[PDB]
Amino acid sequence: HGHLGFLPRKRAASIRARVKAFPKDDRSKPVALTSFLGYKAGMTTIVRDLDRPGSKFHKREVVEAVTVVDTPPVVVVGVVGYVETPRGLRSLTTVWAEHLSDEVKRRFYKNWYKSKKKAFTKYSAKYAQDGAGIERELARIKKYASVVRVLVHTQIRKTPLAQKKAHLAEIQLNGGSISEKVDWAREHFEKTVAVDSVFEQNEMIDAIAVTKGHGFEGRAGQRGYHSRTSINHKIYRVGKGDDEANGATSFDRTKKTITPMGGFVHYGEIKNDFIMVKGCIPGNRKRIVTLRKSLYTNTSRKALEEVSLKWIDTASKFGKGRFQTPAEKHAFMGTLKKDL
Amino acid sequence: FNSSIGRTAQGKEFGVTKARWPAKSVKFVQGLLQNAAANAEAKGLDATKLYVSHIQVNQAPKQRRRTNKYESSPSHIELVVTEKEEAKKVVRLTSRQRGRIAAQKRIAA
Amino acid sequence: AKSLRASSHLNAKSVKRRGVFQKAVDAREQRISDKLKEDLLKQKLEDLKKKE
RNA sequence: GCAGUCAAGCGUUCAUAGCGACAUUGCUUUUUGAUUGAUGUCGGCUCUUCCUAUCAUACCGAAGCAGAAUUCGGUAAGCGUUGGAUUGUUCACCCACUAAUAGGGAAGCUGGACCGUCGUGAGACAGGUUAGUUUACCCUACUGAUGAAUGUUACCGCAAUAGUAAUUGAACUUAGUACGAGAGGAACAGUUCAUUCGGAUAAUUGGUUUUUGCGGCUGUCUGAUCAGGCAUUGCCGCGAAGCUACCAUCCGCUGGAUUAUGGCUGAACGCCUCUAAGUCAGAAUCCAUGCUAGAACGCGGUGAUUUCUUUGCUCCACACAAUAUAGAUGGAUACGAAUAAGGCGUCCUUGUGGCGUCGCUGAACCAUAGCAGGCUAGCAACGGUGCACUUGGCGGAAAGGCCUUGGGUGCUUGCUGGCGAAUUGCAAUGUCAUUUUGCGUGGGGAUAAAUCAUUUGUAUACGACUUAGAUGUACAACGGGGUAUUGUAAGCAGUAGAGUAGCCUUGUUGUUACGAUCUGCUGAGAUUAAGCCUUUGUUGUCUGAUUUGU
RNA sequence: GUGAUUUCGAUUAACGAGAUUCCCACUGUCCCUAUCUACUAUCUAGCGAAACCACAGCCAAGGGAACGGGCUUGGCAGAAUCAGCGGGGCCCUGUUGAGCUU
RNA sequence: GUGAACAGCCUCUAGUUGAUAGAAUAAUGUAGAUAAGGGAAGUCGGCAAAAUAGAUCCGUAACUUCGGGAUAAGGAUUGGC
RNA sequence: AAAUAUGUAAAAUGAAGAGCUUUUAGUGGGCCAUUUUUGGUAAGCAGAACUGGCGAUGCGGGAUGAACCGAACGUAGAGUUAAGGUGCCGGAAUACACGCUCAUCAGACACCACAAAAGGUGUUAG
RNA sequence: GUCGAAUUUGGGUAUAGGGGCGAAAGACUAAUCGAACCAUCUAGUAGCUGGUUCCUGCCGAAGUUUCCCUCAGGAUAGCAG
Repeated sequence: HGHLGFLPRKRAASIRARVKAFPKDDRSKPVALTSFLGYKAGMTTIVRDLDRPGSKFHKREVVEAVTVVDTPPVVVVGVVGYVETPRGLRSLTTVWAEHLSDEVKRRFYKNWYKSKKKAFTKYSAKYAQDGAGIERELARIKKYASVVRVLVHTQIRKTPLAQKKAHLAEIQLNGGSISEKVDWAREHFEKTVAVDSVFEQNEMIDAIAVTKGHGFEGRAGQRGYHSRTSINHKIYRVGKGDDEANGATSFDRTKKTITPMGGFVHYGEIKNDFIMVKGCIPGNRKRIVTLRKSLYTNTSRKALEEVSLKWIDTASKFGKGRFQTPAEKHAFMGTLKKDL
Repeated sequence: FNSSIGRTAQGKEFGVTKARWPAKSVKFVQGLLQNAAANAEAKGLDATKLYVSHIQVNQAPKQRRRTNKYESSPSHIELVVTEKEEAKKVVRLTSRQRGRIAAQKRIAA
Repeated sequence: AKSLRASSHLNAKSVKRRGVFQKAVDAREQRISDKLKEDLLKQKLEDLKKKE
């Protein structure tokens, strides 16, 4: 039994699942990130007004489960050059930004509270008078690198998570020559990149994550907590954190954000940018997830059709929720004893 | 003597994965350590320089009970604590070897 | 039935992909690049506000 | 198969001394198309893998193959190959279902023999002996999980190798077209669903309840009420969270090279030929892409690296020790390509050019004289070479090396001279190389972490994993507010309540005691993170232990 | 010797930890599983056996004769460990009858 | 006390609190339960579970050795006041 | 009439032990092959007689081994060989010479054996 | 399953192995009743299994004719002293 390609059923070496293939590059296009980092924040339900010629549900409305991924903008803190060799890709040079937040400096410690926090303090001394060493390393990357990846980290302090240690990753830069990639990275050092400058609505993306762990199960052995790469999840909405009426559509005029009544269960409210993706993705709430661009130019009309959302369910997920907003709940129940 | 015992993070101090907390053994050994420290005090040794220079456990005669063999495995323990203390080969050359040494000496100063 | 690796349907997918689908991809990427430039300009304007 | 018939050929050459390939009477047998299943010690299920002698799916070849459908055949094992009945378990076979329900190899519960008796044209004796041994806590395989050592510690990566996954049917349109007297009737391109299988997931619906969360019920017990205990989860209704379901939802691709076959050019063979040299397409095939793991003795990039632990750690120089060497003893001395061709030089009208020359081994080329290489005097030339510095480049495949600038400093065997060597006794490796590890000096440089213990739950058998913690938009315990679950608390009041009794101002809202229940205060009261969300409140905490150095 | 009794060797009410085929009802037997509780399973302190034991313990092919863990040739192969599981460990001789003949 | 009851369940007098302990809560095992739709399609074989169950009133077949079958089968009801 | 294949009796070659009489121990199966012979099967084959091999037996070789090829054994040194080999494993010529063959799983052998009767517009010599 | 008796049960007493007891089952008769247990005769009977204790030197088989009607068993020849 089982799909033999997902052997061995062993625990993933890390909680953050690796991106093992980026989209094939096209140098003529502008410089873009191939991938983004987010945190899974629960699911909900939407009503979509379907426009799909040929279908029995053409010009009719359907109800879909969706996943919400909390995506505050990522911070660019480094660049790494790769040279191809008869033995594969090899990293030649890593160049870091001059200043790094404590959010990312925590990633380099097991016991932050007890440390002198000396990480990158001697590195910052390279930006001293001329930046000659930094410029020499960037010149080396420009001269020899055939693949350029940018180092980014999440802003986990903007989430409701108890973790203060940010997740750090490499994201491939696609489009432009090597020198243009390196210039883009150098310009974006210590800057944020927003999720809408990477993805857009109606786009099909892939979700890479480590799945829910289940411990020992009856051959017997580890069940769950495996790296998985699920493909072709359509983006129903790229929402904005500073936008009220996140959950309001053209058909539903109720001014309300994406956050369900009482908050997501085991995850707070959404106060940042977010990605609403059709269906489910691997992982559970609060897990770090990697969103990747499609590896291939999708030939489906599903990748082409625009999504028109009619309604987003913001009822409580902490029970059998009946009301979208507390104002509606009060208007239904009426005046309670403690109101007088 | 560690077959099929539990794994513990407290082993990492010694590089092992299998460690335990044998209370009875600890009590006997520390009684012996206290006796040895008292003996050193009576002998007039400097208690700050004392380290366990010897310790040895071997098997005592077994004592049986019945309720199949049902025996205990008693121990003889001995230990010694000691003070730390800070801190012609003639050569047989042949005649040719002596001549070469002499030639080197003459060539040098 | 034709397989996923069927050569005829693969050729049909290739000829379809070369057209309207790729055009949609290219337009999407151009817009995304434009708003990425807008994002960088916005942050640099905040830095200029700091300087001013 | 039997007898033949002749023989393609053969038989020591020999036609009927003798054989003998390939080909030709009669059979259950009568004609005009009538009536004319085996298997008992095997069989079930599950379930892995393999074969191809292929049932279906893919691509082709032929056939009066019009179309549709089919038949026979070729490549092909990628992917699948039912639910039930059956007069003994089984397979034949039936009902249907399906694209099809192919055939095989490897392959854990389960539904006896012999000895002996009266007799014999003839039955019985129930006499006697003898056997029935394969029904996890160790080693290893498999599946998961830790882990010492490579200075330490931390983060981000690469990818050898190993595995690998998708499948089949339908619908729209093409179309009532092509094709056809008709009856009927396709497909490619473009769309949309479903089947089987797989990987996830919990918004919704359903199931589940020790949330003993809320409410209800019986019996008993705490004097009654209140509030509770016990009935081995006492029983019942609802029930969040969690878990979970083809009982719920989502997702599952695209390039090279080929097979059969169809060809192009084209000999062999002055025709011809898809084949010999060469070459174009082409199957669900192969290899990649993609997906999973990541060598715990594969590799890279990057961060920080301890102050007195009685100057610890690290990089240079000399100065001595110890170490052990898969094996120094002049130099690993760099075009590329072809071989039915090339290298070098020279010239021109500059190339697939003209002319000359070379190979036929590196048997070369360079180095190479000096106490294992000393100390001195000159000559000629301004070359050769080493060392410590310096100028300017170039090299990322594993660059860690190549080239160049300038001055200083030595040597010079290009040539001529002058002193020394002995005694290691006639040979004895006769010690001259380079790895590492320490100790001493003088020249500089830099001032950390990890683990335990505590803590979180995105993790978990234990390990392991993942969070947090020295004064902060810190953490915790309470409290507050949301969000949910249940279903209207305790107490009091009423002129509501089947009636019964007591009073008497014998009623037409006369009166009083008891009274299941009802009504109002009251969507009240209770619970609400333990793996819910949030917080201008209150109170507190902020630390012990161990180890690690190139 | 037969085993109640009656009626015509058959038949027979009542009864049965006796045997067989069905029906209603019921259902997790099943489609097809899922969840909850308790004790375990797990780790710790103390106490503390046994079976079995030539030696050992990775595979493939070969090794004529049940046959391979050791031999031949290959694949390989890296300290020390925890857990689950079970894949291995007819003619001859006499008697007797019954056919033929001097 | 409940109850037909020396049943089961709770209590008074009397007696006992003995069974190696602690920390966790994965699968599996054992014991005990629940379950949508379907309802024996499962299996050699309805094995095991489920369903039934006290009492009052009505009502009761074939067969019969006239004694039975019989609690046949099949209906209604059950609290408190 | 050369002799394949046995007897009798008398020249060759070899031989230091022979004959007789008393005594004592262990032993009392066969398997494989060659040769001849008689009888047979689709094909294997069966019954005899002889002679070998093995048993009680190590050593070299055939990668390996009951019956194959060499050779039988005190402890050592040197030399030469048997059978079998000499690209590398692995000691020893990637020797020399003349030819043949190209296999879409050649061949490197049991063979004077079975698939084996043939088929082929592969190639060579007759 | 049976549960007022062809019932259950204490104590006393009877029955003993060539036997007893038995609603009769090769049942039971003090942890194998095709016949109890204990000691002795008795170190009972061998077709047969298993084992059988230092060294070196030298010699060294057979693995088969025959007669006992033949098979076990024996005798004589053959081989070695």
